[PDB]
Amino acid sequence: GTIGSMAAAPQVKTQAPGFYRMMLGDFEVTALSDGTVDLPVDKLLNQPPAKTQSALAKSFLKAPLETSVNAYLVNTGSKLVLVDTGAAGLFGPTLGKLAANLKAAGYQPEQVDEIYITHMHPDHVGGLMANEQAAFPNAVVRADQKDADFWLSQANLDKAPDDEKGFFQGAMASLNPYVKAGKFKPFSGNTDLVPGIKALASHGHTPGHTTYVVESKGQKLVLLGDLIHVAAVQFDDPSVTIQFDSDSKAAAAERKKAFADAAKGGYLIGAAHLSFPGIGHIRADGKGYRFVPVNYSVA
Amino acid sequence: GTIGSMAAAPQVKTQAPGFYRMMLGDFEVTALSDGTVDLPVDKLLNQPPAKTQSALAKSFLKAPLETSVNAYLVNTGSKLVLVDTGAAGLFGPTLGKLAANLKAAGYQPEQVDEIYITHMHPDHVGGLMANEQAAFPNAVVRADQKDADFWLSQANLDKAPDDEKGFFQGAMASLNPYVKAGKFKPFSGNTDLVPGIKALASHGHTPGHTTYVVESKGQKLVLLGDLIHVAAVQFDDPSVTIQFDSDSKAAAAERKKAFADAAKGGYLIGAAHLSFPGIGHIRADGKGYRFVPVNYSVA
Ligand SMILES: [Mg+2]
Ligand SMILES: [Zn+2]
Ligand SMILES: [Zn+2]
Ligand SMILES: [Zn+2]
Ligand SMILES: [Zn+2]
Repeated sequence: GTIGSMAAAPQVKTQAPGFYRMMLGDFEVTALSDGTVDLPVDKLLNQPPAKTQSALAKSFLKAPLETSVNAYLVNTGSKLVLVDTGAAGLFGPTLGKLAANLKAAGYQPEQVDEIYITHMHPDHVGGLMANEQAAFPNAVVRADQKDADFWLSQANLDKAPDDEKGFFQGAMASLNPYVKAGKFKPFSGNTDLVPGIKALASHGHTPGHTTYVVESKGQKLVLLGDLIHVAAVQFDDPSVTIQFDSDSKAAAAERKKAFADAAKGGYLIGAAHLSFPGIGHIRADGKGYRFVPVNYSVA
Repeated sequence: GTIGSMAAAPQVKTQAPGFYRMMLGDFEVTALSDGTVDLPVDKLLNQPPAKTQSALAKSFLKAPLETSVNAYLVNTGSKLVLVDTGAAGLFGPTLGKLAANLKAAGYQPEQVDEIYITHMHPDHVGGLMANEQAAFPNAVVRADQKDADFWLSQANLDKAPDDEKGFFQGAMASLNPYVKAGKFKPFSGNTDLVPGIKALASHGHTPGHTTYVVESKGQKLVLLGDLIHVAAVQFDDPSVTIQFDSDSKAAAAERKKAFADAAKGGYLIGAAHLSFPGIGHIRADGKGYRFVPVNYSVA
């Protein structure tokens, strides 16, 4: 210890760098942490708090629930693509770790060729911008036209209630460097993006919410964005929606489709708000689903 | 491409540092990865390969199975203690990562006060020695007297079949610096070690296999060593044993007792061969058990 064996070295406390490497056929996937943030999931989920409390207890959890914010880097061998970008400073002092974690993972933001945005919530697009400038100076940003039409519209910002105006302001501030520079390239619905990566519409959580399907050599990873927020509730009961959903009915429907398809297909998913790295399989489990986190692997 | 187009970015491939920080009351726990190693679990498990193949498929796995090798650092404030040490180079080129991961975690070997060994298999004690020297030059090493007297006895080496002689050679070489320097301190069965950490006999896997029970401010973590090897088989069916067990009957009995106790108590377990970081809760699930990995947390 510091003093004989009577006093240990001080506790270091800090977490390991938030990146996780996973091969997927010929492709290299790097899950990137933006950090975590506590969520009042009792208030946010669209069911009685008592039910949320019972469900959290089953999983040895309590509200407020420390919730991951993840993004996913894909190096296809010919392109470097990033799926989502975290919050930068749009959502409190515990997020915005992605820039540091990308560097820790061995890449620089100049190397990113394209960025695919699941949806234009602040915890997905915030990381696009630092000091009025593009954080990724060479990237083309792609998102669904229905999200661009909704979140980048001054009319919508103007009629939004005061506590929602921030989400539009954040989207505009985040996507503007790219739009001005001719590096925002929308798509409409299901779209081939770069070989091995496709946009799959999963509209509901937002109007243009998009899933990204990544596949190489028979190995498939479906990046689901915000089709789930609270694993301890919404695997067992996928019908439970959340206040953050623009269209709760559509959001539930999309989640159920995605879970059913993953169960049937036996492929990996990655989800922005599953515990970091947020990657795993899904199996059916009666009326709900069971998440099977990916086995730890090292090259 | 256009003039001076750069080649596409090569894949980095290297994994993030294998450490995971977790607070346990006043104590800081650092799970340390020694790497992974593939195991032919279809052959090693004491049931027909078909049943193992079926179980693995259910969890989207297949043999050979990439198996984590974990150790656990605990900073109690008055002591820095390390539970197991990985393999160094005793079990191939994919292990022995503990030393680098300890450094990444913010500690040096010379800071470690005591080392508690669950059992003297190579993948638990190899990390004690480098260059015929103590890798941890201030530490007292502790293990069950029954394990010391089994593995560190020349008669048992010389009776062992050729393919098992390595385990005794490795144990002897790993412990020798400490034994020579008077820094190996055995215990016999259930023992208080330092405030907040106790040895709990869990004999079977080896003659002196020991569980370490860590507790602070009502928060308990039970470090189970090798009570489990193949989560995808042995949680659903704790009766299935493995060729690595010295006494398979006792091993199965100890595994069942520990799972039942953890389910009842609702406390955390950490296990050497559960996917890194190997920390979670256990709940009863019909005739077997379900592991609930800890939620990703960042200070
Ligand atoms: Mg289930
Ligand atoms: Zn969202
Ligand atoms: Zn989100
Ligand atoms: Zn063992
Ligand atoms: Zn072992």
